[PDB]
Amino acid sequence: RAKWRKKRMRRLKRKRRKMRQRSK
Amino acid sequence: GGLDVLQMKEEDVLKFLAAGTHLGGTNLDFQMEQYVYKRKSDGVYIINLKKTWEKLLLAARAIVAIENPADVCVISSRNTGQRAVLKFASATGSTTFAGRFTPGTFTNQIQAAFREPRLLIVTDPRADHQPLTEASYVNIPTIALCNTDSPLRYVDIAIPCNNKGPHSVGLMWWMLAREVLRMRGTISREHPWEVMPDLYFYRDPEEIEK
Amino acid sequence: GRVRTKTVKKAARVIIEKYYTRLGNDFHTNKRVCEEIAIIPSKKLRNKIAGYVTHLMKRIQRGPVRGISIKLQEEERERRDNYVPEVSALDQEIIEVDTDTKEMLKLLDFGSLSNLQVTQPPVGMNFKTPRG
Amino acid sequence: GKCRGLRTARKLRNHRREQKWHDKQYKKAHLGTALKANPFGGASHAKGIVLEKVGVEAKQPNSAIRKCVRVQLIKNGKKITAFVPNDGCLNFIEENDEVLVAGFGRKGHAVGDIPGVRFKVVKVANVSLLALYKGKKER
Amino acid sequence: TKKRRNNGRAKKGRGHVQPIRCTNCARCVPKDKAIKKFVIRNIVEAAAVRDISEASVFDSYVLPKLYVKLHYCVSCAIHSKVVRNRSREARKDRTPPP
Amino acid sequence: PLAKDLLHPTPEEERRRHKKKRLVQSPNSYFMDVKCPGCYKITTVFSHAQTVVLCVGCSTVLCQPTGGKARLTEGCSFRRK
Amino acid sequence: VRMNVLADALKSINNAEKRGKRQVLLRPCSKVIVRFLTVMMKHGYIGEFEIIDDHRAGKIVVNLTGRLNKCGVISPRFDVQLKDLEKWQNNLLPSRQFGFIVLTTSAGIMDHEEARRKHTGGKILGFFF
Amino acid sequence: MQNDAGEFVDLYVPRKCSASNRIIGAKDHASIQINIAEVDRVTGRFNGQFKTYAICGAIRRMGEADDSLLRLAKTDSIVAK
Amino acid sequence: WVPVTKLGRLVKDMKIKSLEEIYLYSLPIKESEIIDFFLGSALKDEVLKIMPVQKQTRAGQRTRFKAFVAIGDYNGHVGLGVKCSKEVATAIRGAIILAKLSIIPVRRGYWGNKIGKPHTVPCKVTGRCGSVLVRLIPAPRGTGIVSAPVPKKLLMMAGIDDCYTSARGCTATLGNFAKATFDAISKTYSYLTPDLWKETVFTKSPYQEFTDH
RNA sequence: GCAAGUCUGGUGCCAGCAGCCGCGGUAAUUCCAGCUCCAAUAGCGUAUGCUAACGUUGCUGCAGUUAAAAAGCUCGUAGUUGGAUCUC
RNA sequence: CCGGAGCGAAAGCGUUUGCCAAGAACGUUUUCAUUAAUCAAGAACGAAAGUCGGAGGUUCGAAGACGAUCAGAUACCGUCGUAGUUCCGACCGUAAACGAUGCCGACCCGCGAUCCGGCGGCGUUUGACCCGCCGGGCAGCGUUGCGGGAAACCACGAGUCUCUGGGCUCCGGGGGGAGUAUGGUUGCAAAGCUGAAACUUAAAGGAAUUGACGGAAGGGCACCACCAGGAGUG
Ligand SMILES: [Zn+2]
Repeated sequence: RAKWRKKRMRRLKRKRRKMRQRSK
Repeated sequence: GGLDVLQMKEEDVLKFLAAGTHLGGTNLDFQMEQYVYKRKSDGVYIINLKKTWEKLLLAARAIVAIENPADVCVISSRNTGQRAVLKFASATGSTTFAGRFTPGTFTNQIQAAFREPRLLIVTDPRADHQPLTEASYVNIPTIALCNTDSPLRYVDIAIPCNNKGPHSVGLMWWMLAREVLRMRGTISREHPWEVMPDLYFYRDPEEIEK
Repeated sequence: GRVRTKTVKKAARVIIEKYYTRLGNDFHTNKRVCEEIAIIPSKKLRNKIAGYVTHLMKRIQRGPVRGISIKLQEEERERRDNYVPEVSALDQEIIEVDTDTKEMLKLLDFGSLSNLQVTQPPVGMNFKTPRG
Repeated sequence: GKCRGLRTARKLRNHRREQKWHDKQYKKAHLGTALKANPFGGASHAKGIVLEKVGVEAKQPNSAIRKCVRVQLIKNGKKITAFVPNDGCLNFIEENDEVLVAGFGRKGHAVGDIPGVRFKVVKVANVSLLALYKGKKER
Repeated sequence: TKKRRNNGRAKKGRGHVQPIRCTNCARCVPKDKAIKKFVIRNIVEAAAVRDISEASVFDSYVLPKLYVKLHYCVSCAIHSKVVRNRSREARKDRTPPP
Repeated sequence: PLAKDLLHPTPEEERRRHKKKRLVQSPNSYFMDVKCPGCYKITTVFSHAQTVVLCVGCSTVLCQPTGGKARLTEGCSFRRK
Repeated sequence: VRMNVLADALKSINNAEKRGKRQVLLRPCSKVIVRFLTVMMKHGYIGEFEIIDDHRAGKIVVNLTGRLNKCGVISPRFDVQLKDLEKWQNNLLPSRQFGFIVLTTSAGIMDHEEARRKHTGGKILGFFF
Repeated sequence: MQNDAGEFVDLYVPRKCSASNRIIGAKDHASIQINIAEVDRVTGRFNGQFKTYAICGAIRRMGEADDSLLRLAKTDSIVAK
Repeated sequence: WVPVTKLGRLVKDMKIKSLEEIYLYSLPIKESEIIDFFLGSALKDEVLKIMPVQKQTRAGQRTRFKAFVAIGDYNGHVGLGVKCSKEVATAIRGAIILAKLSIIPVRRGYWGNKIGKPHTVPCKVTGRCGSVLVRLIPAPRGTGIVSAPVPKKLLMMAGIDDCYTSARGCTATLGNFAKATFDAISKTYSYLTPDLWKETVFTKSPYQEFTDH
């Protein structure tokens, strides 16, 4: 299912934003 | 035939009006429009008898242009003209396929029945589509008693007539057999032909006993 | 399981087209013809062939079989195919010709004929079948 | 469709200019990337010091220990893996010596059943490895 | 590959049609894609119509019928044997089965 | 239909086809001089009248507005040609 | 919406010729189209065409003789000199034996052999063979 | 096709369809060459003369073979106009 | 040789003079003995490729070899034939039969000046088979055949000494490559050129000229 | 592929060969050697850049239904291209 | 009722009646008189889910509880039910938003239907129906073996393409990495738009065909199937 590769990708990008936000 | 000797006579017009050769059904082919005079009120397309007579003379010129009569072939897979092509072949000397046309008689050379004619005359283009399409792999001109709703996919001499009625199709085979013999010298064109036009008419088993 | 195989079907037909007057409607007389004419290393096979010939002979005398034909019965139908009425069905006393077909004759030279009855066209155009 | 207009020389030129970038062989040769990441830096050969002698296993469906060497370049200090081409020439390789490595067939691409080795050693100790394999230049 | 020219529905000249519900599974099926089946059967079976006929207090009473409009999805119209999988050339026959 | 003559078409085919797809365009409408019993003068009116047409003096109505040609009332003449 | 009248003219001739027609109707007419047909008619590729003189763009009915293989236009009308005319001959004509390239020199519409004899180039309209 | 000296170099000159001027190829098996016999003016018997027409397979396949022979016969006055 | 068709009977009794008489009327050559009767002296074949195709059955893979044979007299005539038979030798001989039945005349033209015998194609012709299309461009007298080894054998056996080929598509498919080249060669005598605009004078067909025989 | 050996012996998924597909798991035409043979040739291989091959950058000259692909749809300037009609 | 029928640029749109201002097509010897087509930058609209602020919350129902099944179900099945689904405003601008097929224009087959308008013709019926025709609209069938294509299939062309050039916009360059990183930018957020590289890989994929298989369908067959029983085993 290619849609859940997009579901896990949006879930990984959302975690990378929180890691990058705490380094401000 | 543009001459005055080959013009159709009164005896020919009466036979056409009696046999019903001027009725082409409710449908019309776009390539058969030039041979239709006018559509009547009940959807029937009236076939122009003058165009029928001209194509009949034109087809006879192609038959007599074949020296050997055996090189001319007549095929009728429909029962409406099975005996019409038998009497036609006996009157002119041609070959005939009166029964069921076996696919391969024109292309399969090692086959038993491998009659390869020079001119094919088809009763109904739609009912005898197999001899027509098979006459395309070999250079064989094809004449056909074409109705107003008949496909002309491989018909080079389309005779506009009613190939649906038994008396209608039987007359066209008698008219063609008469005109072919007239152009050869068998009939003097003065006295009427001894062969009656009803000899080519098909008889259904309910009236064969009568 | 009374169905014959191609060995019996073909042999029983080629023996009739070559020998028709020989075989009659009796299986026992037909059985003896196959002994002298054909060469078969089996006796049960000869009875199947001669037995099927007897079945074909009843059909031949009844009419033309769809496989082959004979020359004694074909002449009966050929003369029957040469049948012609004393008066032809075309040359009738009066021919009914519609108005539109009459104008076509008026365009040609044969516009004034004696045995032409101008039939009135049928009013209304209901020549098409209802759809659905 | 393509614009054929007589005054479309600019439209046609700019379009082909930006579409050539979508070509892999063109974009790798006309950008900073694929040149700085290349250990040779656009060179055909390179010298290096033999650091280790590692035997990499070939890929399926093959089974053979490909004899290579972990070599550190002298020109830029990068560490690569040069493949010992011939048979038994790994024994001819000395430890901590100069070797002239070159490309391995396909440009920047692993050749054969070797997983990721894309370099091969040409000379060893300022002499050709081919001579060491054919009983010449005894060193 | 495109299996049907009409994509298995009757949407020509439109972009969206009203979806309806199935019967034996209750699935949202488009109106043009639904497998229509107008079932018209008697209220009483033919095997039991004679018992109701003799028990009728009247002389001649025609038993009414059950006019039911059924909708089937593709996955259920085949399981319920309403429609079958036809040959490649047989699928083009839009004529209802006799 | 391969050798169909295009420069000399039959007058029936020209009259049947569209008013623009002919060899030379020609209007399909016409003018008529409606002669009602009220006004004795000849008053030309377009076929697709599209409006309530009245003769000189305003005696009676001539044409009711329709989609195509005008629906003439009882007692109207023709093109008179 | 047209952008060219000579393109739709030669496209109608090319299609009707391949469909076996004997005459083709060209909806728009122009002096460039008429002089284009004259170059083909002078070399024996079309018959005697009749210009329907209407008070509009005008129509032309061309008599097709079947001798034509294909007639097309070269859009846009590139400026062809005499030194590069040999290049267009190898890209548009079937062979050096037949086929002509219709150029628009300063002396009027003509083929490529007439332009070489007159020693003058111009804008290219199309070709026919 | 000559060789600038009057020598024809083609090994055979193919036929052209009398209906569409198309060259009848060597494997155009759907093509025909029909002969339309000539008759005498006073009697109407076959006098050994005939008008030969060739039709390519493409025109014959589409159904334009009967209309072509009909028009080609009017050109030679074989059939009435 | 016992002829089974009326065309083979005429050429057996020396009624048809040259093989070009059959091409003039487009008669189907159904007997391979007709081909070796006229051009049997100088006719060199060549097996282009034996491509074994397999039919997956329950027993595994049923191998059946195809044979692409090119036949040409090296002047004006070339033929291509395919045959899929169980045995390799049977497929080759069967393809030689079909390569003769499919032989066709190829027209040869001139590049620029017409001096001597024709050497190249008359014009640019294109043949198509599947996806691969080839184009034969006329070339000078001393350029030779500029093509791949596959279409070169067809152009040499067709008598074409010089040709410029522009082959596109999946030319790796030798089957469609040869049939596309053979289809372009067949279009040389179907291309209407100004040197063929002369009104053709019809003659008697061999079926009509020898109808009594 | 691509012109030239099911040649000889051992090495046996090991060592290796191989640009690609692929060759070795005890009769390897591939490898480890001889003979012989082959485009060769005073030159010949290898690595990398680049050109043709490549109509796989398509102006000539490619593609965008299903193989990579027409913006969800329409408006809209610049840009691009624009109906017929003036001494032949 | 409701259809392979209409309308709209699309998304989309069907209970009655009323109100409101649009739109194609057709009609036209009206009017205007080339005022065009396609369109970077820019903009309206854009199913559903989601988001913020109110109302209302029937049913359904993310989540969630519980009941069943399984070796294990955090599911399908069942009960129940939050958000949501409904309405109001501001956002979000994403769909297999598909005809997986840009717009405009010419040319290029046939037939029978269908939709709107116009036109002219026997009749029936106080517009309805009948037979045609011209113009666009959704489509269909037949031939594509007049072409196109790898083929499936294509006349809402996917035809007029090596015989290559009607105009214009967007967009693709082996499969992965990856619609990821980074930068800019929009947004309340979720995220949208723009968009890489290193590296890895000899295939990935399209169409079609023959086998095998299906827990797919249909048909047919045998007391190693049953029916009817009869023996015997357990
Ligand atoms: Zn459902």
